[PDB]
Amino acid sequence: GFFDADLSYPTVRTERMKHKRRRLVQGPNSYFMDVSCPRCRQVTVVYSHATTSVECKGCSKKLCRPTGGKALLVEGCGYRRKPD
Amino acid sequence: QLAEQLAAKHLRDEQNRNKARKQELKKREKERERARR
Amino acid sequence: VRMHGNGRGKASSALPYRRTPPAWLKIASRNVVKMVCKSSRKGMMPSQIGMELRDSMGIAQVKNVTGRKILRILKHNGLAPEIPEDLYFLVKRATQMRKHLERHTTDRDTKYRLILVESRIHRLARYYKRVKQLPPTWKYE
Amino acid sequence: MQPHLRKLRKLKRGKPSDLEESVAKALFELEASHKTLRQELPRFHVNTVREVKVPRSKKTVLVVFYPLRFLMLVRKVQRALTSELEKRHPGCLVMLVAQRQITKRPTDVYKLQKVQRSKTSTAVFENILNDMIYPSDVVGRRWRCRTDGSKLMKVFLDARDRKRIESRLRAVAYVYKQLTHRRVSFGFMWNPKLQQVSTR
Amino acid sequence: TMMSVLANALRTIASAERRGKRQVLIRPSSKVVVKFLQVMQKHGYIGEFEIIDDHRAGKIVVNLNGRLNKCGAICPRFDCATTDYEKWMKNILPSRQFGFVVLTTSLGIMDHEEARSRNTGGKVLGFFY
Amino acid sequence: IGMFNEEGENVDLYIPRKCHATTTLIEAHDHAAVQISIANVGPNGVINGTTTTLCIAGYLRSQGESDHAINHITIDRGIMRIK
RNA sequence: UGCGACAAAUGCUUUC
RNA sequence: UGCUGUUGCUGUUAAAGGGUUCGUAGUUGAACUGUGGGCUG
Ligand SMILES: [Zn+2]
Repeated sequence: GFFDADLSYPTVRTERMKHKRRRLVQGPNSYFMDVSCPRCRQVTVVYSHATTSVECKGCSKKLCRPTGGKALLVEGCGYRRKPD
Repeated sequence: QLAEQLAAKHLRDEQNRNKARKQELKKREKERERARR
Repeated sequence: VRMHGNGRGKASSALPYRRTPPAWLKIASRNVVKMVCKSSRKGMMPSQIGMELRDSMGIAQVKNVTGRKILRILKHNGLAPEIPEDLYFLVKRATQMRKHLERHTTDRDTKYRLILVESRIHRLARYYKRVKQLPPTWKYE
Repeated sequence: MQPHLRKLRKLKRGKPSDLEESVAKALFELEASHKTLRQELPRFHVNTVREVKVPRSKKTVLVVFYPLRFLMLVRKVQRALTSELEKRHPGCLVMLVAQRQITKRPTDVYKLQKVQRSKTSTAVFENILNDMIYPSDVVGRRWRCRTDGSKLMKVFLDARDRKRIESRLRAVAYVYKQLTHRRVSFGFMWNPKLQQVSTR
Repeated sequence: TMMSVLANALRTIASAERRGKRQVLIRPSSKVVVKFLQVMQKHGYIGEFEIIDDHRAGKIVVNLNGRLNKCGAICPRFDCATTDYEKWMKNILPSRQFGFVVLTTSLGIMDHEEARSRNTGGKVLGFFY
Repeated sequence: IGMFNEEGENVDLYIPRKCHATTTLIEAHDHAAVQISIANVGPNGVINGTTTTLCIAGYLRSQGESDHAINHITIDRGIMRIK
């Protein structure tokens, strides 16, 4: 304690525990990833919350199982979060 | 009659636009020759 | 859903403040436009077109890459649907309910929901006629 | 007739000025001797060049005006063009600004409905600021209203670009006042998503 | 639904002042709200405030100094001629020695004392004391 | 400070105290209001003659927020260190 | 029909 | 006589919220085009 709070300049601990539309300025929760392939090893950009079918070009084309939140990635692929 | 009077007077502007495009291309051709020499 | 019913839910997307492409996106704007038109010819509606580009194609917010919106691009190319997208889906829902109700005449809950949907169609068609997106004598069945 | 004079306005090429001739000279010599600029400079030309002296700076600012038709052309090579022109003018900072028109706000409600929003002073002034800091983007904006009655605008930039733009912020603020007659202040934000301000 | 942005903001400020808070967040904002706050600031009833941009109707953070008793809007915005200032003063102000009625006129938004000096009427927006 | 007649003299008797936290007048019937004096200390660690005095209104104490109010008052006054 | 000069809020020495 | 209430009334239990929804006239309806500047005292 012993420290006041400025509504205009909140701390990181308080701002992190907020709904995306309850922050001082609202913003997204999602991001993009670079994803490899099982036994094919190609490059595809996949949304973190994808709900349609994402397929590998010229391959088995089965990845990105959709859920009620973030999509699940098949164990045969490596993923890396893209910047920005 | 009103429709036929409007149609020609509002669809002869295509020829005018074609004239404008052709004129500009000729000026560019002139500028391209100027850059040639 | 607050127009009809007792729902008070607040679940939607939140657009970012920074409207610039992430700088790893190498697709040119003219390729994105051709990319939108091809998906329309396959038969997909504009709301489904945006999701296909977002999910497996790297393009979030087509408007930020190419300065235009998806429906504006389709209107320019002559690929816009004859009836607005939201009106098409509401009419399809009412048709499926009416087909169900002739076999099941005692389903009084479904009769109640049909009155709500038909009121929504008349309210929506009223707006589209005013902004001249529908013929002045469209007259839902 | 001078081949390098091709890269100027056809009105000003008749009796060119000293600073415009030097910039036009550098532009023509750059078309042939650069990989990235070889495929964009053939179609480019410049309206005018104006120099601005910043008080207590020991550096000058070269502001280059160009027509708005080449906005997307300049954006593609804004970084390479800026550095190359700076390597030819020691002790100077260059600034590529497009020439925009402003419609005065009408006093009639019917006229106000027909104003092109691209030509409002609100849209024009913020586009000028983006031009001067183009590799960076604005991540936030605030206005502070003092008890005396002055309102001051603060623009926040990403902290990842501090090392590349911090030494130019004093010149940017001065030129902005010279062009738009409005004040501006600058700050940096690490993690702009959570609105966290980095005070070095 | 929300019908008046100005009435919503003034109610929020008054409640925070009654509860002894030091800062209050106002959402959403508008041009009319900012002008009203500047009239309050000029007479010393609030401190500094900050406007935050979010590409929508923004937000305002206001600093309170404890000197505000009540602020509120008047709805609907009745017309007030230069001869009606006395009537409005006796009806909604605690006394004739302090407190202000805020109006919008052809010359801008101002308090009743400034409006009377310049011989102009208008519509009533709110009050504070 | 107070009301002046415009004749030159004060006509307002008993200018009241103002709560440090909330800047509100303290009435004569507020029997929960308190005044606290804190000793000043010299460099050697021995107290000094001077003292620091503050007042808290009764409403804050009954709500149970006087402790929080006292902390922020002393931090601003520099009586104690925040960290 | 030809010719001269200057603009252009969106690169024709361009795109497909 | 603020016991007709625009200023200015009441509606859990004193008199008084329609059993619940849909809906047309009617009433009400979010933000934005917008700090003029430079020289003297
Ligand atoms: Zn594969």
